[PDB]
Amino acid sequence: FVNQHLCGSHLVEALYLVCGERGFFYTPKT
Amino acid sequence: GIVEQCCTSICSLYQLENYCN
Ligand SMILES: [Co+2]
Repeated sequence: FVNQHLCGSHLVEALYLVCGERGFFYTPKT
Repeated sequence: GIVEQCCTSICSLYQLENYCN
């Protein structure tokens, strides 16, 4: 796999693909 | 964190895998 430059909604699409069925937590800085 | 790193720098799918449940 290649490295990623991912901002905004593009990151949660990547998380979705990686994790699939497992689900994920999206936890940005405040 | 991961969110910021992927955006300001780069990140791998393997790093992202750490946020799976
Ligand atoms: Co865009």
